[PDB]
Amino acid sequence: QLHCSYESFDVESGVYSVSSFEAKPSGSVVEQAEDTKIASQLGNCVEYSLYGVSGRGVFQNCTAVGVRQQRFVYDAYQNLVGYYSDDGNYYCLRACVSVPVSVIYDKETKTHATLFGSVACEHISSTMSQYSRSTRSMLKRRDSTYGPLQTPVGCVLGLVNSSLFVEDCKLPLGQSLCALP
Amino acid sequence: VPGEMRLASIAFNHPIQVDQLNSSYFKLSIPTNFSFGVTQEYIQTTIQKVTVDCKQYVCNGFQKCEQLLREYGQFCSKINQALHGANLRQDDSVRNLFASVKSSQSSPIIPGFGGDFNLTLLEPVARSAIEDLLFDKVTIADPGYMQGYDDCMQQGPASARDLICAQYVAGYKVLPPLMDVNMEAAYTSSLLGSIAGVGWTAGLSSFAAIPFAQSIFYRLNGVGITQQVLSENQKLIANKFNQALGAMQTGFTTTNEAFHKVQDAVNNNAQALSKLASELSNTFGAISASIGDIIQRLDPPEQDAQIDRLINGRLTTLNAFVAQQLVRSESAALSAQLAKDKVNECVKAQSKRSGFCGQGTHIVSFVVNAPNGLYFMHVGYYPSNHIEVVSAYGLCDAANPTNCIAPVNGYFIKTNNTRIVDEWSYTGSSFYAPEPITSLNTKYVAPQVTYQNISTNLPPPLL
Amino acid sequence: VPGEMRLASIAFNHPIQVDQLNSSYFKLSIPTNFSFGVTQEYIQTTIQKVTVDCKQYVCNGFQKCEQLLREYGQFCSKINQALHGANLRQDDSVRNLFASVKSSQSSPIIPGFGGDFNLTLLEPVARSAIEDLLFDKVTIADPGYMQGYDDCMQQGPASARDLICAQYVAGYKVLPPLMDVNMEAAYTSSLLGSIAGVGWTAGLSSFAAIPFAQSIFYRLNGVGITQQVLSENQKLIANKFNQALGAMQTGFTTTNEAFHKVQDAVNNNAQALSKLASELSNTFGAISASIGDIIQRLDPPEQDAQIDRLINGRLTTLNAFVAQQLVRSESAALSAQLAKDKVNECVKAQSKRSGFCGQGTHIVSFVVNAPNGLYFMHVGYYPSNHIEVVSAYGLCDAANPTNCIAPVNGYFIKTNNTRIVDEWSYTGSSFYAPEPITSLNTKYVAPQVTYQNISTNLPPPLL
Amino acid sequence: VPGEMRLASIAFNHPIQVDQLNSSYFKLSIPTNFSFGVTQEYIQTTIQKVTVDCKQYVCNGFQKCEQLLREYGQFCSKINQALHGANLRQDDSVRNLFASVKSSQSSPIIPGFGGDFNLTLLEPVARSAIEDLLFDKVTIADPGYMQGYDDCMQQGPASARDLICAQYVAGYKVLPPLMDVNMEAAYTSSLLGSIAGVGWTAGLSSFAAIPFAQSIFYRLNGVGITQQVLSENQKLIANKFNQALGAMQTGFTTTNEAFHKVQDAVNNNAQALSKLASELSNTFGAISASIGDIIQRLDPPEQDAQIDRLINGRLTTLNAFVAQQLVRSESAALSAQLAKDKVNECVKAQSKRSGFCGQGTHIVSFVVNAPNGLYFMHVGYYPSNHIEVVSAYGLCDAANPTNCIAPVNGYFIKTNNTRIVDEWSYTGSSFYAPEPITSLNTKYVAPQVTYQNISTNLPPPLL
Ligand SMILES: *[C@@H]1O[C@H](CO)[C@@H](O[C@@H]2O[C@H](CO)[C@@H](O)[C@H](O)[C@H]2NC(C)=O)[C@H](O)[C@H]1NC(C)=O
Ligand SMILES: *[C@@H]1O[C@H](CO)[C@@H](O[C@@H]2O[C@H](CO)[C@@H](O)[C@H](O)[C@H]2NC(C)=O)[C@H](O)[C@H]1NC(C)=O
Ligand SMILES: *[C@@H]1O[C@H](CO)[C@@H](O[C@@H]2O[C@H](CO)[C@@H](O)[C@H](O)[C@H]2NC(C)=O)[C@H](O)[C@H]1NC(C)=O
Ligand SMILES: *[C@@H]1O[C@H](CO)[C@@H](O[C@@H]2O[C@H](CO)[C@@H](O)[C@H](O)[C@H]2NC(C)=O)[C@H](O)[C@H]1NC(C)=O
Ligand SMILES: *[C@@H]1O[C@H](CO)[C@@H](O[C@@H]2O[C@H](CO)[C@@H](O)[C@H](O)[C@H]2NC(C)=O)[C@H](O)[C@H]1NC(C)=O
Ligand SMILES: *[C@@H]1O[C@H](CO)[C@@H](O[C@@H]2O[C@H](CO)[C@@H](O)[C@H](O)[C@H]2NC(C)=O)[C@H](O)[C@H]1NC(C)=O
Ligand SMILES: *[C@@H]1O[C@H](CO)[C@@H](O[C@@H]2O[C@H](CO)[C@@H](O)[C@H](O)[C@H]2NC(C)=O)[C@H](O)[C@H]1NC(C)=O
Ligand SMILES: *[C@@H]1O[C@H](CO)[C@@H](O[C@@H]2O[C@H](CO)[C@@H](O)[C@H](O)[C@H]2NC(C)=O)[C@H](O)[C@H]1NC(C)=O
Ligand SMILES: *[C@@H]1O[C@H](CO)[C@@H](O[C@@H]2O[C@H](CO)[C@@H](O)[C@H](O)[C@H]2NC(C)=O)[C@H](O)[C@H]1NC(C)=O
Ligand SMILES: *[C@@H]1O[C@H](CO)[C@@H](O[C@@H]2O[C@H](CO)[C@@H](O)[C@H](O)[C@H]2NC(C)=O)[C@H](O)[C@H]1NC(C)=O
Ligand SMILES: *[C@@H]1O[C@H](CO)[C@@H](O)[C@H](O)[C@H]1NC(C)=O
Ligand SMILES: *[C@@H]1O[C@H](CO)[C@@H](O)[C@H](O)[C@H]1NC(C)=O
Ligand SMILES: *[C@@H]1O[C@H](CO)[C@@H](O)[C@H](O)[C@H]1NC(C)=O
Ligand SMILES: *[C@@H]1O[C@H](CO)[C@@H](O)[C@H](O)[C@H]1NC(C)=O
Ligand SMILES: *[C@@H]1O[C@H](CO)[C@@H](O)[C@H](O)[C@H]1NC(C)=O
Repeated sequence: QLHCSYESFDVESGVYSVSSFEAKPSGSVVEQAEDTKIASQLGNCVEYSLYGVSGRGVFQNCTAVGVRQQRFVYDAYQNLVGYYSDDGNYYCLRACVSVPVSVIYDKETKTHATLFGSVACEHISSTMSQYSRSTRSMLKRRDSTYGPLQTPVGCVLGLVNSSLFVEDCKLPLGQSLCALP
Repeated sequence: VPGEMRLASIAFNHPIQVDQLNSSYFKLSIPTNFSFGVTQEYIQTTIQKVTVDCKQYVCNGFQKCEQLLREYGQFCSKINQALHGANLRQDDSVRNLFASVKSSQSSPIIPGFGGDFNLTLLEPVARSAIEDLLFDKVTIADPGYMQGYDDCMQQGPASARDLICAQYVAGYKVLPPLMDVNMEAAYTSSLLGSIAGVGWTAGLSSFAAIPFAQSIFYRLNGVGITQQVLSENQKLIANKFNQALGAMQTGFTTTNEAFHKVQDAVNNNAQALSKLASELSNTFGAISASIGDIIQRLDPPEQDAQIDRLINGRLTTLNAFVAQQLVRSESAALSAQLAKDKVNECVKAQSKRSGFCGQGTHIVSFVVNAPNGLYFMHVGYYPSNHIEVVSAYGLCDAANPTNCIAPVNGYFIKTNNTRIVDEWSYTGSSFYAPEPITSLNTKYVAPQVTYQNISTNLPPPLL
Repeated sequence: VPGEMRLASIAFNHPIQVDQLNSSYFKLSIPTNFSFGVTQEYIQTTIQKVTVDCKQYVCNGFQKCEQLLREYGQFCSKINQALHGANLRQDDSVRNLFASVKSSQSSPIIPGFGGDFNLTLLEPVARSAIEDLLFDKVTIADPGYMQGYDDCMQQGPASARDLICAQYVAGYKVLPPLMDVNMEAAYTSSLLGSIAGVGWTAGLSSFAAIPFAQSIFYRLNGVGITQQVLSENQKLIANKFNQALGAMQTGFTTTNEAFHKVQDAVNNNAQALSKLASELSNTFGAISASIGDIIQRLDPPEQDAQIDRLINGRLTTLNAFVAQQLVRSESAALSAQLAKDKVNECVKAQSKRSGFCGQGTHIVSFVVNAPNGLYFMHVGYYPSNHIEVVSAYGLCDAANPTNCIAPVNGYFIKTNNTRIVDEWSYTGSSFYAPEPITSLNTKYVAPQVTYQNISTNLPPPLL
Repeated sequence: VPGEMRLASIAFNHPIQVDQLNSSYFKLSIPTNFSFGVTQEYIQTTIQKVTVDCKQYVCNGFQKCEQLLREYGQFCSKINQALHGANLRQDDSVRNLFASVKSSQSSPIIPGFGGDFNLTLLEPVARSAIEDLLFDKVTIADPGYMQGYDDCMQQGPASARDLICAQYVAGYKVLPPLMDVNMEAAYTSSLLGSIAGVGWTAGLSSFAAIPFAQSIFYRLNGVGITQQVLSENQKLIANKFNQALGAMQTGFTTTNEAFHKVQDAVNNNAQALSKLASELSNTFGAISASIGDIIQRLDPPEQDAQIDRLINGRLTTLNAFVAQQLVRSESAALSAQLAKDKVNECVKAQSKRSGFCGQGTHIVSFVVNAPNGLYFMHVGYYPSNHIEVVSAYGLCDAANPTNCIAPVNGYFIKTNNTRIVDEWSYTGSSFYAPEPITSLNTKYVAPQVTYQNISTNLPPPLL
C-alpha cells in the first residue's frame, strides 16, 4: 500500500501510517417487542437493531441516565450513546474500536517491522480476525518465532529488546523509543 | 443588584518631567529604591501531531463505497503525504531546539541551591513544582498511549467522554511526542545548572562553577550598582528577590496573559480534531449521514449517486483540514526559532538589549516546560522613588587644564552627603548612593569646555 | 515625439580597490569628507478592524430567506466568532506595543529644541509637521464615527461616494481605532523627549537630561571621530545635519519606497472591503441579484430553490473573506513585533549593529505615526573622498622591547602633517585627521613581531 | 540477509559535572585541545517566477470556448494581476538584499590568498569550486532562455522530457532571474575581499586591508586565547583550519541537512508547475479532457454545457495555484530578511552572540550562491579535553588591603607549571595555558572578602 501511494519501487526510510484494522462484526442482537436467542449478548461488536434503529457496536451494563421512556440516549453529535432495554436495564453503547497501524521501513536493508499504536499486546495475536488487508506474512518470516512486544508507545512486531542506547536511529518511534536497523 | 456601567476616559500616565538646563551642569534623575519583579511569557514550539486514515474517514468498510472511492484514491494519497511531511517537520524543529539548549557542562543540582535565594524551581529529586502547576491548571484531556485504547473499550468507566477514544472510530491518530517528558526535564535541569554564571568573558568554553549568589552580585554590578552598596544590602537583596518569586504561586490564573496563551494553545489543538468529528454527521444533501443506512434503503442505481455526493464532501473537509495544519505547522516552526534565540540570549547570558524580557534591565531568567512549548520567567529590576540631583559632565584641574577626568559607569554629582568632605561625589547609574571620587571610578579624558574647573582638592590626580 | 527604447546593461559599481600588502605595515583607506543623510521605513502594525452583520449580508430581512437561512445559521455563528477573535488580537498587539514605547521620564518639549539643529518634528503646541504631510499625501477616505452615518443620509451633499457609507447598506462595520489620535501623539512626544541621551551606560534607570546637541557629539565620538575634530566643526556639523533633514519636505512622493508602502497599506484595506461589496450583485446562476425581485417573480416551489443557490454562494464569499482577514491579521502582528524591537534599539539607543537603519553606522533616529503603523527616519553617516595612507599595527621602544602600544579606536599612520614633528600620528577610525600620539589614545599591549621599532621619540612611555 | 530491527532507547548525553564549592576559591573547567570545525546552512531568498497565459490555459483558442470564456474574463484579469504583483515583490527582495551585501571597498582577490590557509573558495579566474559542486549535485533541469524554446522544437533530440518545453503547450512562462549569475558572483567576491578586516572598531568607514591570517589571529584573541599561545601554534592553527575546510569536499550528500534543504527548494518549484500540467487532463465530469474533441462529438446545445463545466474547474485550479504562490512568495521574503541580517552580522563581523552560526563561538564565516538563495558556511571553535583547576576570584596585597586586582578575559589559577615560580598564574578563557601575572592581564578593582590575601610576592603592584 505504501509503495502504491508514492508511485514507486523505492520508498524512503521512515515510519509510515497504513490503513487500520476495522472491527470484526459479531452476531446480531435485536430488541423489538410487538427470533431467539438474541435479546442480549454483552458483548464485543455485534450488529444490532432496536425498534428500527440500527448500527453496529458494543454494549455495556451501566448506570441510569435521564430520561427514561425516551428509550434512546444521544450525544451532541447525535451518536447513539445508550439504550433502555425492556429488561429494565440501562446499557451503554460505545460503537466499536479499531487498531491503528503503522510500519517501520528501513530502505537501506530493505527490511521492516510494525507498530499497532496504543492498542496493547493483550489484543494482539499471530493471525487476525478483523480485518485490514490480505496478508502480513513478510513480518511473519521472522515473527512466526516471536511473541508481540509491549512498548511505552505500543505493542510491536519484530522489534526485539536489545536495551541499547543510541543518539539517533533515524526511525524514532516517539518517546525515548528508537527503532535501530 | 449592581447599577449602570460608567463611561470613562482612558488614563494617560505622564512621564516624570525632568527640567532641561543649559550651561556646564545638568539635572539628573536617579532612583533610590529598587525592587525586583518578574514577567512571564509562553512561546509555543510545536503542533500536536495528527494523522488520518483517509480510507477509514471517508467510509467505514462498506464495500460499495470502497469501489466508488477508488476513483478518488489519489486524493487520499496526497492527503497522507502532506500530513506526513508536516509531522516530519515538527520532529525536526524539536531536535534542533534541544540540540542548542544543552550545555557541555553544568553544576550538579542539590537542595539548598542559591543560599538565601529560595529557588522553588529545583527538581523534587521529576518535573518541577512550577511545571506541575502549569500542567495541573491546564484543562487538557488525559493522554493516550498508556493504557490508551483500553480506555475506549468497555473495560473502563461509563463516564469517559474523551475525544481520544473517538480517534478509534474516526480513524484519527494522535502521534506521541518525540522526546519523552523525562528527557525534557533533564534538558532543562541542565540549563539550571549552567547558571552562575555566563560572565567572566564569553563563557562558551570555560565554566565558572561559582555559587548562584555570587553570579547575582556580578549581574547587579553589571547594571551600574556599585559594589559598596551590594555588600551592605546582601540580605535585603535576597529578600526582595524571594518576594518577587513568591508571587509565582498566585500567578497561574487566566488574568495572567502568559498563562492564558498556554491555555489557548491547548484549545486550538482540541478544536482542530473536533471539527473533523462533527463532519462525520454532516450530510451534503445526501439522504443520510450513515453509509450503511443509505445502502440499506436504496436501489443500487440511486445508491451509488448518493454515496458519491457524500464522498466528495468528506474529501473536501479533509483537504481543508490539511491546509489548516500546514499553516499552523509553519507558524510553530518560526515560533520555535524565537525560543531558540531566547535560550541563547536571555537564559544563557545577561542581556544588555532592553526590549526582550521584562522591562527592567536584565538579570537572570529561567525556563520551564509547558504544553507544546517553553515557558519563560524573567527576573527584572524596577526603579522607584526617583530624585533629581545636580551633576557635571566631568571635572578638570584648574591649575593644569590637561588633567581631566570623567566617571565610569556612573555620574559626578554635587555632594549631599555628610560623610564626604569633597565637593563632588560619585554615584552608580542604577542606584543612588554617593562615594568619594577615586581612580577606580574614573577615566582620563581629553579636556572639554563643559568640564568644571576645580580650584583645589581632587584625588585622581592628586596633583 | 519620443523615439525608440534603448537596450542597456545593468551597471555594476566596483568597490574601491585597496592594495594588499605584506610585511610589517599596511595600506589603509580612510574618508575625508563625511556627509549626513537619512533613510526611512514604514512598518505596519495593524489591520483595519472590520465586522460583518451576518443576518444582513446574506439577505436584507426578506422573510423567505430568513426561514431558509436558519438551516445555515451555524455558518454565520462561526463567521462572527472568527472575526471577533481577529479583532481582539489586533487590540492586544497595539497595547503591547505602546506599553514599551513609553518612557518613565522625559524632558519637556519646548520651541528652540536642539539649539542650531532645526528639528521640524516638534509638535505645533497636535500631531506634527511630518505626520501632517503623511496624512495629507495619503488618498484615504475621510473617516466616520463623527458625524459618520449622517453623511450617508440625505442631509448632506449629492457627491458623496464613500464606501464608508456603503457599510450601512451591506451590514459592514468598521470599528474605531483603539488608542485615539491624541494619545498616540502623546506617546511619540514622550519618545522625542527621551533623546539626549541613551548613553552614559544603562539608561534603563537614570535619565541624563542633557541638551540634544551634546548627545549628538557623544554619538559622533562613539563612531570613532575624535573629539578635537568635533569641537572645530560644530557649526559645520549642524549645517550638514539640517540639510539632511531638509530633504524630508520633498521626500513624500511615490518614488520614495517607504512612502509607497504607506500608500499600499491603505489600498489593501480598501480593496478588502470593496470585494464584499461587489459580490452583492454577483448572481450564482440565480435568476436575479435581488432577493426581493426574485421573490416577486416566482412561485414558491421554485422561489426557494433559487434563493438557496444565492445563499450558498454568499456564504462562500464570507468564508473566503474571513480566511483572508485571519492571514493578514497574523502578518500584522509579526510586523508589530519588529516595530517594537526597533523602538527599543534604534530609537532608544545608538546601535552598533549595522544592518538595521540606514547604511551609515548609526546616529539618532526618530519615529512618527503613519496610517496603520509607524514611520521611522534614520539619520546616518556617509563617508566620502577616501584616501589611502601608510599605517602600522603598533609601536614599540627599540631600546626596551617590552614597551609596546597600540591605538585605541583609531590607527597609527605615518605623518603627513606639517604641524606634527613626530614620525607617527594618531587618527580617528571614521574620519581622517592627524593628532600627536598620547596616552589618551593608546593602550599597552603584549609585544608582537609586526610592531615598528622606534629608535628615539615616543611620548607614551616617554622612556 | 539482515535480521530483526532492534528496539533501543534514545541516549541522553550527560553534561560534564563540575563540583560546586563554597569558600573563597572555586573549581574551574577549562579546555586543553581546541579543534576547528564547520557548520552550514541554506537560506532561501526567492521563489521561481511564473506567469500564466490564463486564456491559453483554460482553452486552446477553440472558438466555442472563447465565446463562453468571455463571461468569466474578469477571473483571468484577477489572476494575472495577482501573479504580476507577486513577481514584482520577488524582484524587490532581491535588489534590497544585494544593496546591502555590497561593500564600498575591498581587497583585490589573488591566488595564494590566506597564506598557509588553503582557501578553495577563490574564484577560478567565474563561479567558485564550491558553487560548482553545489550546482552539480543538484538535480534541477537545465534552464531555458538560451536556446530555450528551440529545445521544445523538433530541431533537437528525441529524448528531451523537459517540463520547460511543456511551458509552451500549457501557456506557462518561467521568467528569467533578475540579476544574471555573473553579477551575483561579483557580489560575493566583493564580500570575500572585505574580510581582513572587520575589527579595529567601526569598519563601517575605514578599511583595514590586512592579510587574512592576521585577521584570524585577532579573532582568536577576541575569544580569550592569549597572544602567547597564538604565536607558538601558528602552523598548527593553519593545519587544523585546513582540515575543517577540507571536509567540505565530502559534505555534499543528502545526509547533510543544509544540502537537503537546497534540494527540496528545487523540488518545491518543480512540483508547483507539475500540478498545473496534470490538471490539463483532469475532467470535471466533462465527457473529455480535450475541448476540440468534445466539440467534435457534440450538438451545440449540449456542447456548450459540457465546455462550461470544464472551464469552471480549470479556473478553480488556477485560483488555487495563485493562492499557493502568494503564500510562498511571502515566506521567501521573510527568509530573505533573515539572510540580510546574517550577512551584516555573521559575514561582515565576528559575532559575540552565541547560538547563531555553528555552536563554537564565532570566527570568520563565508557565503556562496545557491539555487534560489544563499548558502553559508561558518567556521567555529570546538573545545575538548577539559580539565579542572583551582581558581580564585581575585588577589590582594595582605600588607595593604586597598591593593586589589582581578584578571582580564581570563582567570587566576593556582600554578601547576614548573616554569613559573609565582604561586598564582594567569590563563586564557578559551584555552588552558599558564602565564605570569602582569599588569597587561589585570585590572584594579575595589576590595572584596573573597579575594585571596597574598603574604609576599605580587608583581602588579610590586608593592
Ligand atoms: C522601597 O520600595 C518597596 C517596594 O517593594 C517598599 O515596600 C512597600 O512599600 C509600600 C509603601 O506604602 C507598602 O504599601 C508595601 O506594603 C511595601 N511592601 C511591599 C512588599 O510592597 C518600601 O517601603 C520602600 N522603602 C524602603 C525604605 O524600603
Ligand atoms: C522557601 O523555602 C521554604 C523553606 O525554607 C519553603 O516554604 C514552605 O515549604 C513547605 C513545603 O512545600 C510548605 O509546606 C510551606 O507552606 C512553605 N511555607 C510557606 C509557603 O510559607 C519553600 O521551599 C519556599 N517557599 C517560598 C514561598 O518560596
Ligand atoms: C575651565 O577652564 C577652561 C580653561 O581653558 C575653560 O575652557 C575655555 O572656555 C571658554 C568659554 O567660552 C572657551 O571660549 C575657551 O575656548 C576654552 N579654552 C580652551 C583652551 O578651549 C572651561 O570653560 C572652564 N570651565 C567652565 C565651566 O567654565
Ligand atoms: C564634502 O562633501 C560635500 C557633499 O556632502 C560636497 O559638497 C558638494 O559637492 C558637489 C560636487 O559636485 C556640489 O555639486 C554640491 O553643490 C556641494 N554642496 C552641497 C551638496 O551642499 C564636497 O565634496 C565636500 N565639500 C567641501 C569639502 O566643502
Ligand atoms: C529651519 O527652521 C525654520 C524655522 O525654524 C524653517 O523656516 C520656516 O518653517 C516653517 C515651518 O517649518 C515653514 O512653513 C516655512 O516655509 C519655513 N520658511 C523658510 C524660509 O524655509 C525652515 O524651513 C527650516 N529649514 C530646514 C532645512 O529644516
Ligand atoms: C598630505 O599632505 C599634502 C600637503 O600637506 C597633501 O598634498 C595636497 O594634495 C591635494 C590633493 O589634490 C592637492 O590639491 C594639494 O595641492 C597638495 N598640497 C601640497 C602642498 O602639495 C596631501 O593630500 C596630504 N595627504 C596625503 C594622503 O598625501
Ligand atoms: C622590532 O624588534 C624586535 C626585536 O626586539 C623584532 O622581533 C623579532 O621577533 C620575532 C618573533 O616572531 C623573532 O623571530 C625575531 O628574531 C625578532 N627579531 C630580532 C631582530 O630579534 C621585531 O620584528 C622588530 N620589528 C620589525 C618591524 O622588524
Ligand atoms: C587534539 O585534538 C585533535 C582533534 O580531535 C586530535 O587529533 C585527532 O584525534 C583523532 C581522535 O580519534 C584521531 O583519530 C586523529 O588521528 C587525530 N589527528 C588528526 C590529524 O585528526 C589530537 O590527537 C588531540 N590531541 C590531544 C593531545 O588530545
Ligand atoms: C589545498 O591546497 C592544495 C594545494 O596546496 C589543493 O589540493 C589540490 O588541488 C588541485 C586542484 O583541484 C588538485 O588537482 C589536487 O589533486 C589537489 N591535491 C590534493 C592532495 O587534494 C587544494 O587547493 C586544497 N585541497 C584540499 C583537499 O583542501
Ligand atoms: C583577606 O583580607 C580581607 C581584608 O580586606 C578580608 O576581608 C574581610 O573579611 C571579614 C571577614 O568577616 C569581613 O568582616 C570584612 O568586611 C572583610 N573586609 C572587607 C573590606 O569587606 C578577607 O576575609 C581576607 N581573606 C582571607 C581568605 O583571609
Ligand atoms: C447491571 O445489570 C445487572 C444484571 O445483569 C443488575 O443486577 C445491576 O443492577 C446493573 N447495574 C447497575 C444498574 O448499576
Ligand atoms: C527490555 O529490557 C529491559 C532491560 O532492563 C527490561 O527492564 C525490560 O523488562 C525488558 N522488556 C520490556 C517488555 O521492556
Ligand atoms: C542658555 O545658555 C545660552 C548660552 O549662551 C544662553 O544664550 C541662553 O540664554 C540660556 N538660556 C536661558 C538663560 O534660558
Ligand atoms: C611578502 O613577503 C614574503 C616574505 O619573504 C615574500 O617572500 C613575498 O614575495 C612577499 N609578497 C609579495 C607580493 O611581494
Ligand atoms: C560552606 O560554607 C558554609 C558557610 O559557613 C558552611 O556553613 C558550610 O558548612 C560549608 N560547607 C558546605 C559543604 O556547604
